[PDB]
Order: sequence, then structure tokens, then C-alpha cells
Amino acid sequence: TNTLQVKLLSKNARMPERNHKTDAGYDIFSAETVVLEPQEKAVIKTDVAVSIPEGYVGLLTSRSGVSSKTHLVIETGKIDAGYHGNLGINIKNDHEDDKMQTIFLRNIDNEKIFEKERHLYKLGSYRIEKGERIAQLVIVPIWTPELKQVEEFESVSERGEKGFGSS
Amino acid sequence: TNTLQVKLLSKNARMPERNHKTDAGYDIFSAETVVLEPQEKAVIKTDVAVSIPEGYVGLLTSRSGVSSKTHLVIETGKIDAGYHGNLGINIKNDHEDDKMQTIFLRNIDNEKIFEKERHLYKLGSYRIEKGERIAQLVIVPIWTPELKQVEEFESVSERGEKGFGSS
Amino acid sequence: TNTLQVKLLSKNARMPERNHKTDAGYDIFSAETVVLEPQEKAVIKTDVAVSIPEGYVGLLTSRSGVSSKTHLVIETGKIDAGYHGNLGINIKNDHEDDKMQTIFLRNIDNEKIFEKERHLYKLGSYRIEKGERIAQLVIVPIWTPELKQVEEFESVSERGEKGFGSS
Ligand SMILES: O=c1ccn([C@H]2C[C@H](O)[C@@H](COP(=O)(O)O)O2)c(=O)[nH]1
Ligand SMILES: O=c1ccn([C@H]2C[C@H](O)[C@@H](COP(=O)(O)O)O2)c(=O)[nH]1
Ligand SMILES: O=c1ccn([C@H]2C[C@H](O)[C@@H](COP(=O)(O)O)O2)c(=O)[nH]1
Ligand SMILES: [Mg+2]
Ligand SMILES: [Mg+2]
Repeated sequence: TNTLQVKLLSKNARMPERNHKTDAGYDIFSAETVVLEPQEKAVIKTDVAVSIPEGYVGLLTSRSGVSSKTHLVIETGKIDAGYHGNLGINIKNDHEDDKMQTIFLRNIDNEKIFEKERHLYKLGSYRIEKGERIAQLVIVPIWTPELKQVEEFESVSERGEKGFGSS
Repeated sequence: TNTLQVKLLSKNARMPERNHKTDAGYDIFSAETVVLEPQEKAVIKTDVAVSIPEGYVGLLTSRSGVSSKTHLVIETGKIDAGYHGNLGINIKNDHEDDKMQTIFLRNIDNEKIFEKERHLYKLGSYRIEKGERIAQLVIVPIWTPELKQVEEFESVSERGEKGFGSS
Repeated sequence: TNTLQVKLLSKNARMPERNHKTDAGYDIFSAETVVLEPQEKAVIKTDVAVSIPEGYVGLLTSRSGVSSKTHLVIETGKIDAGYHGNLGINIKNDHEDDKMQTIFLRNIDNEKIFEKERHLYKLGSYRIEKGERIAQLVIVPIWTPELKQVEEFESVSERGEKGFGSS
């Protein structure tokens, strides 16, 4: 009732963790090491399942550090109540593909990764390490009413049909 | 009270549909056939209006299939209580514009569209078909208090001024 | 209790404003003038602090006008209850870097900015002016339960492990 069921699907999974006791979200960790080149897309596995109860939705979203410092973009996942599969981090390296080469991959803090064994990478490539903190899960109540088709609404609003307005 | 008013604005509109009875969102369908080239932006019409009541906001957001499989990016629309206009899907084909040509448009499952009448397209172009399911609407309660300007807050938090932290 | 504490951190700050009395969000204004070139990223300062109470999260998100009309992309910030720092607008000019030059910067309505003193800019560059309305803050209640690790969930759902489905 004030409890959320969490299922760890492999040895690579980490239990989600809340930094401060009043923060919104539970930190989410990668269960896989992946390199993403510029423009490359992936669904990164967490090997974590949850059982969000009816009346709620999970928002599987970015962290402020990773999104602001790198070109790694996470599309917010709407995690349905009842979904018991592996939580997937839906991600793109949105660094441009400019055809330049470099010796340095970048980590999720945008720091150059110095390797003893030197290799050539596409400029703007990132490595995500297993066990790194790349997303968070925030759970929010939802309203799911019956839909009633109408020809006209039962009240006239101040806003009306106005949208996509200027600044 | 557990009812949402929905107004269909044309013959091309489809009534929004919830897949599972505990899912968060109502599937939203395009009322238009559009081709989007790489980097092209549009507001796609649903020809659907709704009357979200005070105390709530609608989140007009992506589906997991379309966002993960294509370069089609939907910016989450915050649908105001009282807004009675046509719901617009705010979208970009974020495929890079690399100047390559192809015979194949892609659908929203990222499958090549085979045509009897062959044409040249920009590589990374998508067609969205009228009646296709490209977004969803999730409704969430909101807190809208009066704002009280202060010189200092009435409590000291654990978090304090910390933000945009590392991993 | 129906009150939100707001702290103005400088003379460049503006008090957040709700357009209609039933709208979801409080408009948020830039405290800085910045030019963003294609692919450039920034955290734009508002010089505004807030004290979101426990049980809520702030969503610092785009406006419909700016996102639909420009290539300026704002990543939704999850503003923690207790965070008392300067609200940062996490932004990218996602206009492609095509190496073309122009005399015209664009404003956030995507209008060309005519200058008496003519200068060369990168095509797709935007200027954000201090005091312009570029984001909004929507506050939403959250559920933050204790996590209970399990080997199997206490109910079988209709959805099950299904996710990232087709259209
Ligand atoms: O970023 C995401 C988005 C969705 N899902 C899963 C959980 C959702 O309940 C399910 C939705 O799938 P469709 O309804 O789009 O098929 O996919 C994820 O794991 N991560
Ligand atoms: O993706 C979106 C975003 C907004 N709107 C509409 C409904 C909102 O209430 C209204 C907000 O317009 P402004 O307040 O930004 O002018 O625009 C949409 O239809 N789709
Ligand atoms: O777009 C954003 C995202 C986050 N934050 C601040 C407020 C949050 O509480 C804090 C989170 O920082 P980390 O927990 O990611 O370190 O950063 C912003 O000001 N703007
Ligand atoms: Mg891009
Ligand atoms: Mg979002």
C-alpha cells in the first residue's frame, strides 16, 4: 500500500536507490556496458522489473547531470501499471555524425576515457558502463476516466481553442 | 466526475482508445497522412478535442514503439484544463540530413515501404498514415498554489542548492 | 499548504506567472541573454528558487510555441522537493550544423532578428533575451513508497512482460 514490488532479473541488476528521502525519483542503473556512436539508438536493459499498482504511472526519465553534460538523450518512458517486464532505457546519442576520429570515448560525465590500449572511435561516442546511474523512475498518480463523446462541451473556458501561442 | 468529454472534429478523427484497462494512456491517432523528411518539423492534427477538468493536466506523449524504432521525436505536450482546440502532435524527424537518396520511405515501425510506383526520397524520411497510432494521452493531477515571494525559505532541506550532480 | 515559496535570486529574475487561472503551469523567464549556435547546449539560469513540498515534483518543461516553431529543445527537469537552488533550463539548439552563414539570428518565435549593425552568424542560431518566456513549471504529486525486493510479483497482470509493441 506504501510498498512497491521490485524484481531483480539478473546478477547485473542493481536495486533502485533514492538519493535524498524527499527526492522524487529512484535512480536507475544500467545492467549493460554499451558504446553508442553519434546518432546511434538503443534500448538499454536495467534487468529490473516493478509492479506499479493501478492508479499510477512510472516516468522513466533522464538525470540532470547526464542530459546537460552529454549528447545522450533519454525519451521518457511511461511505465504502465501491471507491466512486469525488464525496464528499458530508450536512448539516443544525439551528437552529430561529422566523420571526425578521436582516441577518446566519453563517459556519462562527458570526461575523456583514457585507455592504455589505444583505439580509434567516432568523435562524440559515449560508453555507458554496467552499474552506472543513467536514469530515474518517478511514479505519479493518473486519472483514467471513461470517455464520453459529445458534439459540444458542457462549459465554455477562458482558454477556448487557443494553443501554440507566441512568447 | 469519472468522465472525460471528447469531441471529434472531423471524419478523419478516431476516438482515443486504452489498450489495457489499467494502462496509463489513451492511444492517439493521426487524422493526416504526412511525409517528414530528415530534420523536418510539424504539428500533426488529431482532429480530436477534450475537456480536461480543473486540477489536471494532460501529457500528450510518445509511444514506446515509435520513439525507440524510428527517429521520430514527439515533444510532450502539456494539455491545459479548459483547452478545447484540436490536439496537435508536436513532432520532428530527427534523422540526420546526409544528402543520400533512397527508393524507400519508412513507416512508424521503421519498415521499408514498398511501392509499385517507384520514387526518390531523402534517406531517413518517414510517412505517417492517417489513422495510425503515434502518441498517447496521460492525465495527471496537478498542484496550482498561490505564489508567495520570500527572501529565505521557511525550512532548511537536506538537498539544499545541490543540482546537476555527477553519476 | 496551498502556498508555494518563491525566492528571487537577482534583479534579472521575474516572478513566475500563470496565464489562465486553470492552466497547468507557471511560465518561467530567462534571467540571461544567450546566443545558441547549432548543436550548442546550455543550462540557462532563471535566478528563481522555489520550495516544492514533500509529496510533489516540479516538471520544468517546454512551452508549445517555442518547441514547435524553433529547433530549441528543453529537456524536462524533475525539480526535487527541497531543492532550493537556481532553476536551470537544460537546453540544446538541435538545428543541424550545415556550415552555412547568415546575417540573421532567429528569436524564439523563429522570426529573423534585423540588426542595424550587421554580423555573420551560423545558420540556425537563436538568441534568447533576458526576460523571455521559454519554459514553464508544472507541479505534480508523486508516490514514493519503500521498495520490497521479490522473486515473483503478488498478482498476474493482463499486460505481463509486453512492451515496445508495434502500432
Ligand atoms: O522507455 C520505456 C518505455 C516503455 N517501456 C515498457 C513499459 C511500458 O508499460 C510498455 C509500453 O509498451 P507499448 O504499450 O508502447 O507497447 O513498454 C519501457 O520499458 N521503457
Ligand atoms: O504538444 C502540444 C502542446 C500544446 N498543445 C495545446 C494545448 C495547450 O493547452 C496549449 C498551450 O498553448 P500555449 O499556452 O503554449 O500558447 O496548446 C497541443 O495541442 N499540443
Ligand atoms: O532541468 C533541470 C533539472 C534539474 N535541476 C535541479 C533541480 C533538481 O532537484 C536537481 C537534481 O540534480 P541531481 O539529482 O540530478 O544531481 O537539479 C534543474 O534546476 N533543472
Ligand atoms: Mg538531432
Ligand atoms: Mg517528459
